[PDB]
Amino acid sequence: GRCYKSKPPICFPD
Repeated sequence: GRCYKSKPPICFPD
């Protein structure tokens, strides 16, 4: 559920 609004947007399935 960890999503970072960046480029590229890094999202961990947590």
